Order: sequence, then C-alpha cells, then structure tokens
Amino acid sequence: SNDGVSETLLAWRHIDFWTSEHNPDLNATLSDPCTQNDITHAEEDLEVSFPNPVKASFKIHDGQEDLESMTGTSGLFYGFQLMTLDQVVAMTQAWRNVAKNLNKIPDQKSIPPNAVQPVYAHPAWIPLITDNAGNHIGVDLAPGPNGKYAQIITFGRDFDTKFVIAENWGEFLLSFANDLEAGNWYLVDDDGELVFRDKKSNGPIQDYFEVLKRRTWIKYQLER
Amino acid sequence: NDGVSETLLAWRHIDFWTSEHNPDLNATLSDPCTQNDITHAEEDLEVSFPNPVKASFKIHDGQEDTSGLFYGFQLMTLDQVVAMTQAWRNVAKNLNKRSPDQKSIPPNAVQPVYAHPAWIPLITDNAGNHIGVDLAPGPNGKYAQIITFGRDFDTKFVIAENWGEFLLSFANDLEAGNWYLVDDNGDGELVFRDKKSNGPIQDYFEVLKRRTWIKYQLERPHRD
Repeated sequence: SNDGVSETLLAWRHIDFWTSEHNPDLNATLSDPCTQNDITHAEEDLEVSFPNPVKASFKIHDGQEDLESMTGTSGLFYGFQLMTLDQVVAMTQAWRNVAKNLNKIPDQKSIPPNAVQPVYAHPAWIPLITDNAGNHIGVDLAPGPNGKYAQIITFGRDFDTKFVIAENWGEFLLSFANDLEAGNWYLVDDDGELVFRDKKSNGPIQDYFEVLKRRTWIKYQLER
Repeated sequence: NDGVSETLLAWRHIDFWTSEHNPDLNATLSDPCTQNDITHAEEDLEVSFPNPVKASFKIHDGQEDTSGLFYGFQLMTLDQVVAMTQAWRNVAKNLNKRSPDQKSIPPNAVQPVYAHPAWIPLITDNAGNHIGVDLAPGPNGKYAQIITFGRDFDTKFVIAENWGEFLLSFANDLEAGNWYLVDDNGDGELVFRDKKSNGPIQDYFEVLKRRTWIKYQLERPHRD
C-alpha cells in the first residue's frame, strides 16, 4: 500500500548523494537494481511476498558487493552490510533450517513486549542486513499480537531479545539517512570505515545495534 | 490456489447433502459475496484473504436465518467476520496495556497468545469460540493454516493445512454417515457421531481436537 515506498525512494536519494559526497569507495559498493524477474524468482524460491518498500529498495540497489577488497565489504549501515537478493534467499533458507532443527537457547523476548514472536528463529523473518557474525536487521512477516506486519526487527545469534526498530523498511532507511545528515558519523583511517557517534551530544563511537536498541527502549517507554 | 479445488468440491458435497437431508439448513446458506464486498472487507481489516477463503465466500456469504452447518457451529457472514475480527483486535490491544497458559498443538504452530489481529474467525459456536484462518503462524506453523481459538481455547489446535482441506474433511464426515439429526417434537439440529464405531454423539470441537492429537502423534516418528 502507501506505507513506506515514498520513504524508501527518498531515503535512497539521500544515501546515494551523501555517500558520493563523503565516501565514494562506499558509494561504489551499492550494486545495480534487481530486475522484477530476479525478485519474482526469489519470491518463488522463498514462497513469500516482499513488502512494497522492500521491493522498491531492491529495485534501486541489489545490496552491496565490493569485488576488489581482500579485507571485506564495508557495511553501509555503520559497518553492517546490505545483503544482495541472493544472500537474502540463502540466509532465509539457512534460518529456516535452524527453525526446523529447534522443533526436532535462553529466554526469547520482545521490545515492545508481544510485538515480535518470542522465538530464536522464524521462517517469515527475512534478513536484509547482516553483521556477518550471525545477527540481522530484517522484515517480520509474522508479527506478535502487538506487532505490525512488515515491521523491521533485529534477530540472530546474539538477539535473545528482539527489537522493533521501525514500522516499515522505508522508515528505517530514512532514519539512517537522517543520522548521516545530522552528522552522526566518523570515518576511521587504516576514505575509511563508517561508525556512529551522536554529534550534538559529543557522544562516543557506538555500535549501531546498541543505538537502535536504546532508541527502541526509549520510544516504547515514552509511548506507554 | 492450494485448497481452492478442495473448497469448490466441499461446497458441492455440502450444498447437495444439505438439500437431500436437511433443506431447512440448506436455506440458511446465503448468496455469494461480490468481489467488491470482499475487497471492502480486506480494506477494513488490512489483510489478504487466502485464495480458498475468498473462493468459499464467493459461494456462500456465511449463513443467515441460523442453526449451524458445522454440527451446530455457524458459518459467519463477511460482515460478522469483520465485526468479530475487530472485537478480537480490541481484546489484543487491552491485553497489551496491562502486560492461564496459552499453548499450541502441534507445539510452536500457533502463537501462544489469547488473541492475535491476524486470526480471522470463519466459524463461531456463538459462545466465544472460533475456527478460523491463521495469517501469523508460529515457527512450526503454516501460513493460512486453520486453527481453533477463542474464550475456551487456552490450547489452540491446527485442524487443517488450509480452508479447503477443512471444508472437505467436514464434507467427508457428512458423506461417511457421521451424523445424527435431532428433531424437536423442523428437520432438526445436526450433531456428530462416529458411525463405524456406533459411537455416541460428540461435540465437533472435541472431535477436531482428538483428530489433531492423533495426526500429530502418528507423524512424530518421522523426522527424516
């Protein structure tokens, strides 16, 4: 519907421009668009309908690739990599295998409470971002009773507590773009690796997951 | 179109069975919904009805007097589905503001919650209990699986893989002779009995629960 598509397009305009201004090396990792056929093929494989804002994102960049880099790709989301469609399919399948094996882990929990299913893995959690260490940001196509369909969540190896970080994929991308524009960043030399800091408060370099978690906690508490 | 054929075939059996054995009940089966009626309900609830459920609605818009088709349980009109889903969405909201063990058979197939926005009631016992379609399954569930939920269903049961299989298993019970009419001194109230075992009248919920238990137990030996 009219729920995040516009935000996705606008976000990508800002991120495309910001990166080309401040970090061309990172800009050049942003892959060409997926085709509708690529998307159709992935939807057939996974037996899922991608939400509209997620499809729109894929039709702008099919993730990050960075061919020539012995070290590894530089994540666009403050070190975390935007996954290619092929990576999304492979990882979803991997997580579906985990979910099968768990049927045949400490207490699983949700912020806000009851927004995300209290489980280690679910077939309908589609990973879109990876820390390449077992953790993801993705889209939740089977929310808890106080969740929203296609809400954006954190899950994986180290996410016993899962967080709703955005209402849709568009809002998530836009809040990331706003962090870039507000100056909430530092590049590190070895154009460099992109890390988060809160500029207005002179905040320390922080892991972007911790930032997202704190913001979710705060937003939940203020709305209660 | 998984279950659509089964839906069409089931309705053929039930339409004919009822006209043969219980014309009073036949006459409660409403005219088809229009595509516009369905579109309007989908817009109101912000959901996509599974294909077999849409096909069912385009054959009968529930019952309108009405003593229930499904061994006393009433097939709900589209307007009743919308109203009841909204009612259950209000419950789900009230449980969040402030927050009997909720469980699933099979385990982890249905979310362990009292109410969920994405559980669409299609049948009512007119006492707070439902058979419906589950659009937010647990990690070992299937999208659009058919479940029992409501007032007295602290444990929820997956009774069919889709709405077509459910309707067809009902139609097969009718054809197998698993029924008994009850005349009040009126062609009478339809109740279930197991004909092959010459068994007593049973509540159809208990029958469905027992069949779910049995199916689950027989399948557990198979892991590969």
